[PDB]
Amino acid sequence: SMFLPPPECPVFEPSWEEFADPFAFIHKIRPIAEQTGICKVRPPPDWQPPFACDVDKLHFTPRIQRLNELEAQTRVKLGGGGARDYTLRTFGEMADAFKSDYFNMPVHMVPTELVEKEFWRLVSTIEEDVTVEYGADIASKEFGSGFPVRDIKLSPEEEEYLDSGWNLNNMPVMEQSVLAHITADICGMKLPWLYVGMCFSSFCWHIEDHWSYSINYLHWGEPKTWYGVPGYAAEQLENVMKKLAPELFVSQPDLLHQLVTIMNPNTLMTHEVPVYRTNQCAGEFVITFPRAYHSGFNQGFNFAEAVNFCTVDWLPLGRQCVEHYRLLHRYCVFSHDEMICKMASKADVLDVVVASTVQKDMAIMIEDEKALRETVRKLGVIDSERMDFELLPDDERQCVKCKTTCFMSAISCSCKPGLLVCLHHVKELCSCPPYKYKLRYRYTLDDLYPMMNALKLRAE
Ligand SMILES: O=C1Nc2ccc(F)cc2[C@H]1O
Ligand SMILES: [Cl-]
Ligand SMILES: [Mn+2]
Ligand SMILES: [Mn+2]
Ligand SMILES: [Zn+2]
Repeated sequence: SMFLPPPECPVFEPSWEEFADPFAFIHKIRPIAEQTGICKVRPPPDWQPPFACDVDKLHFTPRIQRLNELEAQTRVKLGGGGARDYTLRTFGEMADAFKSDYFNMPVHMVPTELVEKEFWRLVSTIEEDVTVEYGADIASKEFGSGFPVRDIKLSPEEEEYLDSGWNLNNMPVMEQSVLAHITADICGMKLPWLYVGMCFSSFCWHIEDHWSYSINYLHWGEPKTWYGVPGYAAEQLENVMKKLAPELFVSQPDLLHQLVTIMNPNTLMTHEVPVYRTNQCAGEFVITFPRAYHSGFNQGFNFAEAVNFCTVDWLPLGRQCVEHYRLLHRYCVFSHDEMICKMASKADVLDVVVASTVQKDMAIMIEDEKALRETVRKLGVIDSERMDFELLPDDERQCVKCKTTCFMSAISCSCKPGLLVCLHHVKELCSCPPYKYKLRYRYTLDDLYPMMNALKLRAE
């Protein structure tokens, strides 16, 4: 045997009743699905959103992909990056001819088992040099969501699906999520991405920014094959990866140079990393859990739509993730503390389970901040001044040393205008004596305790 398929991940078939509320359902399956990292969700037979579009008027700029195991690729950036151009129809014609010519078979007579074995053969063989193309970008005027959105008059059926929880345009900005409260520009993370696939086009092993959840819907076409690893095994996987492809682990100059790669799940299984698989067919959802590594490839021409989200469950993990970024010197997409304080400042209109969970995260934030400020005072930093960090562009408030986005506090020095360090890296700013430094802070401890009290009242 040259490829042993991993065991299958969990598959859920909710009733209409269960399927009514997405967040309730995800909370239900969570103890099972978080053991496997990914899971598949089949909607009720009824639930059939209308996909409709003109294949001649949708155009997009294709990305090109070489298919070599352990070779470095860079995560897709929101920028089009292209002079070349396909309509959905001309891409479909390219994609079907490619698959048909590769196997000398009609496109739907190629078994999924065989495409999977062939994918892993061709990525491991050096002389084979297959390149494929694919589409990836957030919605725009030239290529929009596959779900119904408001604007054009809509049919009664379209109106049914316009407000669904499972309409992925809605899911980021619903109530039991926490990304919706963020006022910062985080386009890449709260807007759905649109993916046009062809045979063998693939996505490298990765986890979502800030260890968020994600959910992917296959609108139409041939299936999408997935591999997933549970969150508790993320560091095992990373150690296996570091050993075999250490170049992917050199320091990131920014978030547009994140390096990722294809790697055979059998390799992971040999090093005792648990891995699960699934084929996602048209009309099905795949959900990924916090810090669950995933990868996959398309069986043929298809169209998927995916979005990030964060439940109240995720809040403690969000804080651990930012700490982990600090240890690695990795850039943040947003400030976690800034998001917590924003929610606290809206305590009266918050859902009450949300208020209760924000309260507990804020209590940890405040006790850590108390300890850090005492430490830098003992270093001889005496002068201080309030500062509205949320007004600075992100690139003007990153720690010089660990790149974290400052919000609660930072240290500055008149000696190096415009530069900041977080309170973990006070000794990294410059060589002036500590009495020349200034502590810049968003809130006094006395501002903070009443903010947390408002949450306590709302939670009762
Ligand atoms: O379903 C997919 N996920 C994903 C992720 C990143 C990519 F560049 C491309 C894809 C799609 O094929
Ligand atoms: Cl190859
Ligand atoms: Mn993903
Ligand atoms: Mn350090
Ligand atoms: Zn720092």
